[PDB]
Amino acid sequence: QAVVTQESALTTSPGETVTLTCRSSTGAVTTSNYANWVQEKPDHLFTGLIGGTNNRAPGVPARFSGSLIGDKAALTITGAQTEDEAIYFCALWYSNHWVFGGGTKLTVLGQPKSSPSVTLFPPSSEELETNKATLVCTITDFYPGVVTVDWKVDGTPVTQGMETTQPSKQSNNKYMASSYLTLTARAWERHSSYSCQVTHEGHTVEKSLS
Amino acid sequence: SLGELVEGTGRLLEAHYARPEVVGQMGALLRAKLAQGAYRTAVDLESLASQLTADLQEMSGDHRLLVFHSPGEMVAEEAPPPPPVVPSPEELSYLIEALFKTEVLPGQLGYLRFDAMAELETVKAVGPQLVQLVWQKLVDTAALVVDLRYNPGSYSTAVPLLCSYFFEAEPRRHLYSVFDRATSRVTEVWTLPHVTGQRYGSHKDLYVLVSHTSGSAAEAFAHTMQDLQRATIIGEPTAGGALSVGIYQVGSSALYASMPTQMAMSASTGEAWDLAGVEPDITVPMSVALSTARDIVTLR
Amino acid sequence: FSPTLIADMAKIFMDNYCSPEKLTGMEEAIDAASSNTEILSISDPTMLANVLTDGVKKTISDSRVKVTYEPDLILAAPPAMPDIPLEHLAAMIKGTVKVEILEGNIGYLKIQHIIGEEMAQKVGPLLLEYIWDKILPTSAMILDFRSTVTGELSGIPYIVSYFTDPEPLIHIDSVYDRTADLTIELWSMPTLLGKRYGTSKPLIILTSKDTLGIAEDVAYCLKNLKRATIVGENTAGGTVKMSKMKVGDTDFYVTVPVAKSINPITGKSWEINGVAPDVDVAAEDALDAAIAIIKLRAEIPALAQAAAT
Amino acid sequence: VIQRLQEALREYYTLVDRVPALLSHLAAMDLSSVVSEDDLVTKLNAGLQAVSEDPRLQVQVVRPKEASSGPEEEAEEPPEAVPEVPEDEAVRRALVDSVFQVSVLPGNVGYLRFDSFADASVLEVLGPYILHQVWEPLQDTEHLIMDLRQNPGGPSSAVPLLLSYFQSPDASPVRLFSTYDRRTNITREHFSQTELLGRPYGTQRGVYLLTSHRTATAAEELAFLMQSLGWATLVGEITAGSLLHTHTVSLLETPEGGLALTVPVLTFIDNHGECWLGGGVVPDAIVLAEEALDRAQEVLEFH
Amino acid sequence: PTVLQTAGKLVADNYASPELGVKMAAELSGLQSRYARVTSEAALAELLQADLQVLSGDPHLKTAHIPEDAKDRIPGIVPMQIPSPEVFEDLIKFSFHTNVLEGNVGYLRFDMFGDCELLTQVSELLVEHVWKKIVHTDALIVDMRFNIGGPTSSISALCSYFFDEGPPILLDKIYNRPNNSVSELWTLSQLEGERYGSKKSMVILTSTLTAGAAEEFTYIMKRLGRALVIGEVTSGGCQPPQTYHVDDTDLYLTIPTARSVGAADGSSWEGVGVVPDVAVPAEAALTRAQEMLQHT
Amino acid sequence: QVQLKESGPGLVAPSQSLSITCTVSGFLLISNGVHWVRQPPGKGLEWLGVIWAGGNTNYNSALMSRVSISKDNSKSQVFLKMKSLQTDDTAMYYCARDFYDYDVFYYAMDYWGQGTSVTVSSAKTTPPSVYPLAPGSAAQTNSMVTLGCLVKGYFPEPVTVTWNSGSLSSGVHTFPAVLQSDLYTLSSSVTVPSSTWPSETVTCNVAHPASSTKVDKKIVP
Repeated sequence: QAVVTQESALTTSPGETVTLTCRSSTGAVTTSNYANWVQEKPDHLFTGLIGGTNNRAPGVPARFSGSLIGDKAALTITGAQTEDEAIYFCALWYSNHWVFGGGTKLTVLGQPKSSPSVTLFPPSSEELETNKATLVCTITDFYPGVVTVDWKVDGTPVTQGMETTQPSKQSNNKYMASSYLTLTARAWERHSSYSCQVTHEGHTVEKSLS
Repeated sequence: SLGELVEGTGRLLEAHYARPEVVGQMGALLRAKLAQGAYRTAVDLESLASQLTADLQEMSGDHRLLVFHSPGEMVAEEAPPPPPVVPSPEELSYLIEALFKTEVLPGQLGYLRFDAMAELETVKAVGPQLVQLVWQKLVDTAALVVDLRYNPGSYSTAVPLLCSYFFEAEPRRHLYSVFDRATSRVTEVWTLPHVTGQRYGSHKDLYVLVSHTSGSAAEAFAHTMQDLQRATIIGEPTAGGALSVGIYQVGSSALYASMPTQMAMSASTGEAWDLAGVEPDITVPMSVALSTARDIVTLR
Repeated sequence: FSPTLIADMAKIFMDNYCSPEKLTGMEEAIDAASSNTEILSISDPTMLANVLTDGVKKTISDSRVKVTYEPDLILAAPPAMPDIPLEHLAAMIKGTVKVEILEGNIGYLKIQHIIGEEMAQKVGPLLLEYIWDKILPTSAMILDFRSTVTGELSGIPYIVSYFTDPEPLIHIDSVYDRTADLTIELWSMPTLLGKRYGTSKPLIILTSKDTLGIAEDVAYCLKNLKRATIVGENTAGGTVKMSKMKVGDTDFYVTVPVAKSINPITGKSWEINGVAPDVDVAAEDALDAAIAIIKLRAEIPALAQAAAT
Repeated sequence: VIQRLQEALREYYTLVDRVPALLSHLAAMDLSSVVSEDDLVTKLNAGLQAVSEDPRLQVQVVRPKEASSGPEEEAEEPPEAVPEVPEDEAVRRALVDSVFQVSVLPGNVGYLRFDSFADASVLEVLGPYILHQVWEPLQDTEHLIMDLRQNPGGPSSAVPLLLSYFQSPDASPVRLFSTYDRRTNITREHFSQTELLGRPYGTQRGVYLLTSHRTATAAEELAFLMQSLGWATLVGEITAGSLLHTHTVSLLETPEGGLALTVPVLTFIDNHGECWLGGGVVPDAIVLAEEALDRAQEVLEFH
Repeated sequence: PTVLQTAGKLVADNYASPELGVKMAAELSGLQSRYARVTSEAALAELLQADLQVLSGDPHLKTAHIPEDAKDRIPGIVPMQIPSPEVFEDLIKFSFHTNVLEGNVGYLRFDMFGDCELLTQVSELLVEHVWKKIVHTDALIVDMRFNIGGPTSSISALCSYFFDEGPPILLDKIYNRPNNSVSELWTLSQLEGERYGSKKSMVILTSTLTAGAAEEFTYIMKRLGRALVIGEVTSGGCQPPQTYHVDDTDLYLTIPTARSVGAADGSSWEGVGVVPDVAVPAEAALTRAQEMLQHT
Repeated sequence: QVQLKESGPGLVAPSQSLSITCTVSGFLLISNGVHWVRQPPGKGLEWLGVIWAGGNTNYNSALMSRVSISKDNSKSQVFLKMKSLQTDDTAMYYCARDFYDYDVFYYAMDYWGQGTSVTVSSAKTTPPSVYPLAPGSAAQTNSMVTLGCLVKGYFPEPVTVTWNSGSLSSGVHTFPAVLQSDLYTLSSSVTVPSSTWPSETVTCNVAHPASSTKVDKKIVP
């Protein structure tokens, strides 16, 4: 009890108005709960936006406002921008403790798309001594942050042995990821062509070796 | 808890309290304490008993009506000669010889001691032998001392009969009226017009010795002898242990209320006896009472 | 040597020991010792002395009794002296006392030597103004015996008398001297040269572990009389008189307590165990403590009268 | 010591009427048996208690092994201070919501816990928010349990105001206690307030106060006063016995090794005329602190 | 039992103060078997005496058993001749001492107060001998220190010579229970002799032996503020006791049968006696009276 | 300026204890309270507690028993002690400043620290194996050649990868780490002008702090 809930995902496009809500399991949200709205930006960058229900912190853009909409606290973004794309957390004060909500994932469409750069690396001779062979497929400078990589050994799609990382944000706001195909030294020597195929927003980028 | 006791106490009082005329006023006052906020200060059985006992004594003046802890609920009824244990052989004269100690003291003063009151059904069987042991032997005396300093009483059924030996043969004397609330008793209790053996009569001096251990029927006998102005009572205030009350436990608690169900109204004074001990005419420690009785006889 | 030696030592001891009533069995141990062949086998005179000394210990329980062998012992005889006039005796007494009024109007008198009756009678009038008149008007008195290690028995009445009522006469002490077979009684004196200090003003006596002799008796008596408070350490525990006595024409000496105090109040003595302070403190701190006691007690009556009303 | 003690008592001891007799007896004692601080303390303590029967008046010496520190108190409690109160209304509500824990227990029994008593200057600022946290939510309840088992108190300045939420709103106010501070001539009668902010709980509903051995100062006064006025049943342990009615006077007698005397300067006379000597509130129902909530529920159930 | 009833009747019929007898009839009825067990007549008398003491609080009331009592009857006198007034005056001369002490102070010792009849019939023969001798004195001392006898009816004669003729003074009121009669004693406006006047000092000397009608004169003169009393507290008599036989038995009941009820103070000289104004040993009383008179 | 920095142990075993420090700067602890918040992997934020300026602390009731917060005013440090760890105590732990001195009273967490990652596991620390990533396809793609280092089989994170001791800052990419059976594997790549390599040497420097290990691998064709 004293469970704070928020929508889990919302999507908007630039210039539109979006309202995020925050509910207390315990009853109506009041002024005394001092609703705080915190913004999470890629790679744990937390920024306080609104405090005490409707007080915008000094450095925050005027497009952010907070209010009590009926029985709940609300965060309204009037004329949403691509950089508003973040996770928004709500927190409510209950006289002796704070309770955070689950957070709302806000997606702003109209972001600028970028196609991945792919590099395929062969297993090293040093690694083969160990009787294992790892092929490394690096993927950088893509946007949005979701790719699909498929691997093929001798034209045949591989089903097992691959591991793909979860995309990470680069300094430049584009994403990166890595895919690994682990074989035994034996398998490595039994085949000839190796291909890393990365699928980003409908397009495919493949790289191969021998 | 407080309402649980109060609801039970009112119902007990309405149905069983020996003074029904007081009930209307109690029903007003007892619940008045709740509404005007008095019962917001008591949160223990001891506090409940003390508060209600104070309020009850203020409204009734009757020391027989009291709330107490269930640990303090009497002891047990007295055990004196039962009719089912009375011997059939007429050497039952021997039992009467040991029940009643009769002496003729120097100066022609009778002394009678007996240390229990048997039920009237027991007294009926022993009556012919009692003539020899008590009533005939004290005929010669001009004054009588009845020692009840060791008598814890019993049943009061034979008290009117015993008292009749100290009155006129033909008077029909009112002794007391019993008002039992649990029914509508209103039963006048009179002397008997005939007794077995020689009555001591109403003229010769009678002195009754009492102690703190004098109980029940012995207290009633001493009290009736005093109220009728027949004898002078000498010794200590008596035990206060009469059979005029019943005990009602309070369900779900460690408390009870002892309630008088009977009023005892003395015939010759009109007085309600609220018990708590007979008060002697001459108050002295128990050991001194026989000497004191002799001093009063000597200086009459 | 001889067995004669033992017999002659024993006689000196028996004739002079201050407490003859405690000597049951002694005549018998003397007889045995005279025929003890281990004793008779001793040729070393210092060993003989040590043995007889321990022998009496396991018989008499008095550690002050000793036999010694002392060839070459010469006792320093009193020095030859011309007439010493009273004025120069008075100057010598001034050098044994320190008289002062301490902040708080408290008299202080340090006494290094308790002077005897003759000296007090004859030279006292020459010292009245110098010692006594100076401290008479004080509100309290401190007598400092912390370094007093000598004095005369006959001086005791002169001290006690100045601090007690003239009447009734007080029996201060009784001293028994075995060699003289005489009891000496010490009493207060109703008439004095100077004025009495009175019975009201506080009197405190300071004592140390070095305090020895007649000074322990003064403190013991004033304590038992409830006139003085004793502040400091338990005193040394001396003896009214020891005598070191040559055995015939021999180099053996018998050392024996020959006199003792038998206190008229306690029945006991200051001797051996010394006198216990009422307030126990290090001797170096005794003066400060006495001052603090006197000051506090003087504050009390005024405190009381403010509290009462 | 004796001189300083008699002076300290004459000017500061709450029961001034006992000073004449104390001034007579103390100087008359046999003090030729005592030669240590510990002995002096013990002797004077025995004599003072025989003459006064006031356990608050007590000579106490330091640990003899470390004479710079002793058994003379610890330090005054630190609760919420008026210079540290937030200005923002959301923050003030949030702070009140953590100071006071309020639950509605099964059977419609209110539970209120708070673990300090702030100064009345602080309660003034927090009052509007206490209405929301405490006074309104418990209005539905028929009985109230006030848990003070974790409350070490603080200032007693807001105790009359808090008590008045459990009293009749009307005028005249009810007498709570009278203070008699000897150091001056206080004789100040302390009354309930005729008006409170928010709904009073009233005088009729059952109130049960839970206590522990850690319950202290203003919390002990609140519990004692709820008991003395017959307004609530006290349940739990005997309380700490730490009331702000005394002052400590050192004996400048360093020979006496670090001695001091704690002297009651204040007499607390309740509404029944009883002098409270502190030393702990004695509960009506004595139980271990862990059993107090269960016991309050039992008393409620079998009423 | 008849003996107790007969005794109680004689006590009840003759006690001087019947109003103090609440409870008495009831205690008389309270015949004990311990009393009925007494065969010793002296023990019976002692017991009934103590019984009455714990009921009435008067120590003058007694029951005694006295076989062999014969009361001395008044001697025969008339058979030998009428005692002439001249021999009665000579007898009264032997009961007085009349003197003028140094300082012109009258002194009159009276061993017996003499009744109204003796005073009316023989006074004329003693006017010159007693009264005329001390009339011219500046102050008067009445010595009653050994007066133990006297009639009641004399009091008027002593008082009247020392007070104004007018208004008449009600000196005393004596109630006799057997007679059921109050006897009132008043001053007499006309006297045989000259009055002493009200200005000259009057002192009365008293001892612990002074008893009866002498205590009454001293008490009255003191309460009237006419005399100063010098000496000891008087004996505390009773105006009459009667010792009364119970029927034909050898038991006697001894009872106070009359009493004084003083008009001034409502009280009496009886029992407690009369307190002196100046308290001194009786042997020194005359010296002190002379000293008081000479200083004033 | 207002800063908060957390520092903690990195790896801790189940059923043991956790101690983390929040070092603050730009404000005084005698005047400002500090909160502790955690974020479990792929979870939202969870409040742990606060220590006010005056020293009073309040705890999330769920944790109440296992958590304890304290501070050092003079030292500008706040500490969090957490006991009875379970692997679900794995999280990013943050300190944030408490503030309420606004126009209208309200409590706010105004400045947040950057966080410290705590891994609660009974897994063993294991140093990495470093392998060079060379093109294979040695055909000139353009002016640049991209090389790398494979950092395999280490526990716990993190590892530090540098190129020629930090000299090469030139389009360096350190990819996120994959975890397979409690062993992490990560790669790092560098892009250099093709005329340069192999003429000029390229070395990757790997540091594994938890094992105090340093390895350097020269990347050759």
